Amino acid sequence: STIEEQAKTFLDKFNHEAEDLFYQSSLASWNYNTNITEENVQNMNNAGDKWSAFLKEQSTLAQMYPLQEIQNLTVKLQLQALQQNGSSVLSEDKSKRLNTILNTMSTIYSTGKVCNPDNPQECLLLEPGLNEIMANSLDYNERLWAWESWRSEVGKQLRPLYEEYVVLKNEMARANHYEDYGDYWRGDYEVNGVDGYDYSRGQLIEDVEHTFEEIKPLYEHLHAYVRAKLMNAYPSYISPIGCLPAHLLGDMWGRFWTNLYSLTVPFGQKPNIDVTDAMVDQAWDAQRIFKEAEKFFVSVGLPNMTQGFWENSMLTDPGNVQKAVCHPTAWDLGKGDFRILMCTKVTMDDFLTAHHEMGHIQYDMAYAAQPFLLRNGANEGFHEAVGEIMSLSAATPKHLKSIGLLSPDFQEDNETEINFLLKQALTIVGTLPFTYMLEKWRWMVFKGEIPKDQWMKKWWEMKREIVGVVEPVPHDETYCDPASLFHVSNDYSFIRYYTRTLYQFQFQEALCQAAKHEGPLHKCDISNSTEAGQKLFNMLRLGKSEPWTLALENVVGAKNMNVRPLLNYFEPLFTWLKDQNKNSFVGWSTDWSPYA
Amino acid sequence: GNYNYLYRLFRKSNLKPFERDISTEIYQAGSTPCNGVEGFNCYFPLQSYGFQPTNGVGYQPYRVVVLSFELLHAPATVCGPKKSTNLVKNKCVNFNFNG
Ligand SMILES: *[C@@H]1O[C@H](CO)[C@@H](O)[C@H](O)[C@H]1NC(C)=O
Ligand SMILES: *[C@@H]1O[C@H](CO)[C@@H](O)[C@H](O)[C@H]1NC(C)=O
Ligand SMILES: *[C@@H]1O[C@H](CO)[C@@H](O)[C@H](O)[C@H]1NC(C)=O
Ligand SMILES: *[C@@H]1O[C@H](CO)[C@@H](O)[C@H](O)[C@H]1NC(C)=O
Ligand SMILES: *[C@@H]1O[C@H](CO)[C@@H](O)[C@H](O)[C@H]1NC(C)=O
Ligand SMILES: *[C@@H]1O[C@H](CO)[C@@H](O)[C@H](O)[C@H]1NC(C)=O
Repeated sequence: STIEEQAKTFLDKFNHEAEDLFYQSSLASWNYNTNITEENVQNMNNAGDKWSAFLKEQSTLAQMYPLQEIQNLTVKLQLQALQQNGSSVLSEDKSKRLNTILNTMSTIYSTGKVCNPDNPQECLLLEPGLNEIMANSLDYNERLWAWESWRSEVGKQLRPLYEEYVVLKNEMARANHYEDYGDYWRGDYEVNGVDGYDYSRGQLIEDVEHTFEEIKPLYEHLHAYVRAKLMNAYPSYISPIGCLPAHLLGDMWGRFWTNLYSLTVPFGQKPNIDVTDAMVDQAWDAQRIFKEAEKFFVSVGLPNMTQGFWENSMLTDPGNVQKAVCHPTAWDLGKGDFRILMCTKVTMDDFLTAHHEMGHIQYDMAYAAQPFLLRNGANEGFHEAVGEIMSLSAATPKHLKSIGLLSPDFQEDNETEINFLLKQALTIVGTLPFTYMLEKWRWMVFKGEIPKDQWMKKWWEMKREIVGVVEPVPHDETYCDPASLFHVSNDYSFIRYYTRTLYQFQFQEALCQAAKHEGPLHKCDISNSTEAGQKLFNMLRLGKSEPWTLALENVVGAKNMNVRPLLNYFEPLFTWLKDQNKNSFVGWSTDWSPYA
Repeated sequence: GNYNYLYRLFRKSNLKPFERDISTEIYQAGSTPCNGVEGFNCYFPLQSYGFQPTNGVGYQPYRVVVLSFELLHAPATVCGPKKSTNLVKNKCVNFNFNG
């Protein structure tokens, strides 16, 4: 005759029912990723609808139980997520627009078109067409057209469609008794019910800003250094007094700066650190690349992979007619079933991608014993950060020599380390402003305190101030290029990546100190250290059962979002950049010269 | 999925050790009863396990059996295979016959 027991009586039945339906949905989705046919699409829709409707009925059955007298913290988190009414407020007519509008957006977004107007020679999808025309060509005239080939042929028609999407989604906050739709994404980091450990929803914005004033000085020198070297390819086209173009930072959106390593090599006369020719010499295969990864984890102390994975998963592309997408994704089917989806290839990124992706699977099984609702990480950022810490150690020269891929006698000189450090900075430091760049715009537009006419003028102006990018060509209001990004178009919280970098460095120092490493952080290693293994496994197994704030105290002991232990990693790279930028113009103001 | 094995998910009282319960009674959460029609409180305890070849080794259905050994007033139990040897003759030899 108490509410505490009633909640438990409801969760236990849901846990058994939820996993049964989830397992059927999970296994079914695998077939669609192996052989796609006209009869396969309808089959998956039949299973998806019932699975989607299953949670709707369960949420209603938990509404009448009040949440103001359940002292047990374990069920409070589960009940809060399961009680999300969501789209139930929308009427039947209004409910049908969500599926129709999202579906047509996906197929429209999936149509890759690079065919030259008035010249239809041929044009393939995004991956074979867009990636090659920019990662290999060095022509400005065609690159500018490629910029307009996607922002003027695909995003032009999204202006009226994107308009209706934002205005209704913002209304969901009122239906859920929330402030704004942007505040909904902040509920993951919200902590309540604990005296002194509570985290306010609005504290996330201030904390992110409070951690940004230290990032800017590092970015100021990085922007100054990169522009000096980028000037070589275009001697008389860009003045070294302003900012840099948007279409020369690796990707079209500038998310990854990996491709800029070759263009800005410090001293390319000597051969780079490449072991691709070494692998073929020893005849490396699919089974050997993954087996070496397994023995890396056992050395740390973690248990080895189960036998239901090697003989149950796929490694290479099967057949020739099977064109199913093999995007890198982490699969946790449960009941000891774990699979890896990707197209294996003999390349540096793919080898790192396999190591990066398999880390997510290991974290999934850490909290397996927890119920289905709590079977997840502490927050959105923990899952991605956990799977990247081991990547840093795997790329260290010491670890490479340990296995034997690298030569036994390989000196570790200052040049041999700056290039490696620069590579990490490009894909870590370079993307940090961009991750906060996109979220800030999304947070304010979802709030609704932005008139229609100021969208484009404000987006470009503050980009030139903080990010420091000059517009290749003026764009008017009807252009909707920021919405073309994958996460924003499909309603995915992109803030999780912002905490990934901060979380990765916070744990990197925590794991390194637990490993009793004696040396610089960049040379730190985690293998052959059971002390680090047990410390990591202690927090991974927690999952969502415990507040995420307490998880931080278990590794660094700080309840707040620490910001100091992230620049120490880049302190070496910062030192050699400071003296190299003695005469370079560091610090850019408003600049109209490139396109006055 | 091998949906041929079921189990009793819920029971009002803990089962007496070494008891098989075969009943159709449904679990009672609150005070409102159910007249055989499934509702929001009937909570039909019976559920069917789902076993597939893709299940993990640690979660496969293990074929487990239990053997009990207790002494009651009934004497002359039955034991395992008594081991017999080869007889010998014309030698002073200890013999251990049946009793
Ligand atoms: C797709 O492949 C799965 C797995 O082999 C199979 O069960 C299914 O019948 C296939 N579907 C079609 C349409 O071939
Ligand atoms: C909540 O109930 C579970 C049920 O076993 C128990 O393990 C846990 O310690 C309880 N927690 C609190 C805070 O009461
Ligand atoms: C969720 O939506 C339903 C349907 O209108 C409504 O009855 C309920 O009060 C809503 N709950 C919240 C928390 O918004
Ligand atoms: C995994 O580790 C266990 C425990 O040491 C061992 O018995 C087993 O053989 C290992 N797996 C493989 C494939 O060797
Ligand atoms: C870890 O220990 C193994 C033990 O055989 C050794 O081969 C390997 O070189 C060691 N690696 C490091 C980085 O200490
Ligand atoms: C660091 O490496 C550079 C590479 O040319 C070299 O000139 C310099 O002397 C090195 N400094 C030290 C302290 O080894």
